[PDB]
Amino acid sequence: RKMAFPSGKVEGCMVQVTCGTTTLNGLWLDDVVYCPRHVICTSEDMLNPNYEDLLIRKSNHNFLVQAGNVQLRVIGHSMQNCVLKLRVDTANPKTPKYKFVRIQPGQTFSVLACYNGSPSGVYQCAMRPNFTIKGSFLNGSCGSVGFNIDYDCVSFCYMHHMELPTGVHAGTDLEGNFYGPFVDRQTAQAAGTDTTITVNVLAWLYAAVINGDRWFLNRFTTTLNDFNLVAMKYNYEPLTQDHVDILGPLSAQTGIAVLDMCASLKELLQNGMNGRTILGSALLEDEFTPFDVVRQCSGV
Amino acid sequence: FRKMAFPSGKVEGCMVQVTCGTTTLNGLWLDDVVYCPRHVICTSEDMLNPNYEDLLIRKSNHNFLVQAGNVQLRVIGHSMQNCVLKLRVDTANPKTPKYKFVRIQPGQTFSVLACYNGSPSGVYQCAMRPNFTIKGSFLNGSCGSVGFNIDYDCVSFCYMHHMELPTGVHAGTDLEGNFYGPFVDRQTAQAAGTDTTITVNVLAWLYAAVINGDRWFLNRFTTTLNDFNLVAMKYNYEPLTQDHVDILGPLSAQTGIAVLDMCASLKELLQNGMNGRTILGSALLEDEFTPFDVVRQC
Ligand SMILES: *C(=O)[C@H](C[C@@H]1CCNC1=O)NC(=O)[C@H](CC1CCCCC1)NC(=O)c1cc2ccccc2[nH]1
Ligand SMILES: *C(=O)[C@H](C[C@@H]1CCNC1=O)NC(=O)[C@H](CC1CCCCC1)NC(=O)c1cc2ccccc2[nH]1
Repeated sequence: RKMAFPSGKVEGCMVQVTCGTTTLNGLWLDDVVYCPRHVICTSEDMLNPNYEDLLIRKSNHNFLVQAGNVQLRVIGHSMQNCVLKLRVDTANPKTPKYKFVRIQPGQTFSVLACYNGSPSGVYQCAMRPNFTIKGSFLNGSCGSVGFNIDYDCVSFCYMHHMELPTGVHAGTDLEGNFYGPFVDRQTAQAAGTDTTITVNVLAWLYAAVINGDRWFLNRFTTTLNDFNLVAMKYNYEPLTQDHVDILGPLSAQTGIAVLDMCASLKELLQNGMNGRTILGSALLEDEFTPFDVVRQCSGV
Repeated sequence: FRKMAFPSGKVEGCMVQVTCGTTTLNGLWLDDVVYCPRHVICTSEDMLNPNYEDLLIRKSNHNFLVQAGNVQLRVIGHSMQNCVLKLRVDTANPKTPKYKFVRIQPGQTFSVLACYNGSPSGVYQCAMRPNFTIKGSFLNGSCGSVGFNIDYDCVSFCYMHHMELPTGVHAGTDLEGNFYGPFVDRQTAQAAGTDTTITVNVLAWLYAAVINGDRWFLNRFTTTLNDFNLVAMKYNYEPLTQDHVDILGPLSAQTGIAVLDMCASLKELLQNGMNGRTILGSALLEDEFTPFDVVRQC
């Protein structure tokens, strides 16, 4: 099952940011509030905004930052790629130990969906190979963030900016760089064709083996190159060296070499499951990372 | 459309660790009382069959080690309410939220904050199965983890975790210490009643699938409530009541699909299967979204 990180450390950082008639969410860490720069757009600014031009016209006193209904005075503003950084006069006492990280396709994170700076829910998301996420975002959710937690340290990896016509979502890291080829303009953008996250399917197969469900283990092995060429014919992502590395602990725990599991997956792709199931499912699951499998089987 | 849990922050501030002898689990710290499963007072030999009121009278306040973070809380009182131990401590929890203890109905959902050694580990949504189990994700040391709902900053606690059945499903109590279902806190292999599928929830989730733009399972047919219930019972689905039909009112208005029209679609899905197709990414009929859950998210 999909399990989110406890969200309390991020809840204490959510604020709302209003510029004109547009209110969205911001992330208050120390004395800086981070939010999508498109908060400074008017409804006619959105087709092709000149953000440098739009920001020159704005002053500190045009930005309404509120924790609940308590206003935080803005004392400075700047733009870093597609995120606005608003310096405020109060350091957030609830600021956790944190870092800003850019995740790879296939990595998962928890999203704290927020509206008017107020947390509404938390759920686990995977960054697809086409750099969209299947979020659950409504109007006003922009500036909601995705994160992982590692031993008290919150790693922020996603800030929400927009929905594509297909209903999936696109956003930036916390340095304002979009994931994938998207831009913050209200134009016809489409997610490129998605693929299956191979490293996560392998993680899921390791999880099946750990639980005693191992009929798919075969007597074959493969090279990484050979497997990658076949996997791409089935709309599976090629494996990287980092992928092989993050499967290391699961490979060690089960004694099944990563390339042996690749050969097992290759057989499943070429032959199907034959009505058999894996972990009580006819579909290969691709939204659990090796860390998710480990985290779910340990009390971290 | 995803499975969404409530933000856990208000609950995380209440989780503590409770130790008795060689047994460690989680407790819920509300004002000056810590609530935890009473089986913390069992020794390994006691767990076999425990006379709890007898085992508890033999315990002293100092037998209970309670830790909040690095701080240790002094137990100044202890009492039992059914299967829940209540440890009075000398410090009120300053992070205590507005809260209520509620006993939920089969079919209703709640968020679980899974904790280990008093520290929160993950949050996820669960439903009370019709047979009063929950399909959780709990490991050793998760006992005392709680399930809850949040309504306008009031936390309604509804579940406290006690055990894992041999089938891997889970069993626990409300916060008054009464088990959901026929289960008992003795270390014995316990089977649940035969589970059934939560019908009103499957329908809410079908409506959710419509709101998000997939309609391949809809049909032109309709059905009566009684004829649908005959087919549902044949497939081990719970009965659909008129109250359920009314509760689905808003979703039917939103999509313009009468409830009995959607029942006919589910009848078709049950009798013909999903032909290898999928709904909202799932190959099976999902029954852990309530009408409220779907409304709140859509
Ligand atoms: C921010 O709160 C919202 C989040 C959206 C709203 C509904 N569900 C979401 O995830 N963001 C937007 O509404 C953006 C605003 C634009 C302002 C200028 C720069 C680009 C973002 N717009 C969209 O998300 C959007 C535009 C668009 C055009 C044509 C079809 C679909 C579509 N979606
Ligand atoms: C508390 O932390 C654990 C949570 C379990 C452990 C593994 N996964 C879980 O959810 N609770 C237990 O281990 C209880 C211990 C007490 C139960 C009540 C009376 C005293 C012991 N036991 C079980 O969960 C358990 C015992 C048992 C015996 C035979 C078959 C299955 C079985 N499950």
